[PDB]
Amino acid sequence: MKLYIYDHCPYCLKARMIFGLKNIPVELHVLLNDDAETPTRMVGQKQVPILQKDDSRYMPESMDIVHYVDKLDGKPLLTGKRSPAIEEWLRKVNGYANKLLLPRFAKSAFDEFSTPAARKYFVDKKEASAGNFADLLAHSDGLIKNISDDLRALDKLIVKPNAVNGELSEDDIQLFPLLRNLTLVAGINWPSRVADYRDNMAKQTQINLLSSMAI
Repeated sequence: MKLYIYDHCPYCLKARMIFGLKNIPVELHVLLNDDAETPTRMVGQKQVPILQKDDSRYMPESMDIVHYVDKLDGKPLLTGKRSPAIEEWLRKVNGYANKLLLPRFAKSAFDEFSTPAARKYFVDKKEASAGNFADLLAHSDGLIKNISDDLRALDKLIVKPNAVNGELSEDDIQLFPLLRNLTLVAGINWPSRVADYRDNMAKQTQINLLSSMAI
């Protein structure tokens, strides 16, 4: 099995997560962010993650891949309960997280950005207006207080450091990619349980954190 991804994309992280949790090997292939042609040839549009099955066919869409992989060994892991407090917490922070992450993605050493034209494609898609990313970067200190404050509320909701509700659930798939990527944001005050969950779930999922390149 081969998984075509961008390293930064949270939807690709969800698919990566389920392989790591089930200790199922997968060959990661990172696509240049301006590569429309390869994904279009595989599944029609320019979208990732793409999973090449062992029958060599291609499947898109991240939650479809998570469910398909969870069944491969007949022992689905995502059986835990969901939590309304976690979905409201995600609903709020997703409204502004990208103001911290996108301008930092654009600047960071991700394989999908490793040619000038690939990095610039991302910026051309995602930057509202010329130099807006620098204005967002200039306002990082208000944003870093907000995420720090919201992480303190999340600190109260983490039941176990290895599963946010106490048993591995789809909330883990929705929450960890966000916390993975937020470790690219230098300055965050990480509360203790969030930090334990962040580090534990990264060890379980076999996904790296970004602390060494945080900005």
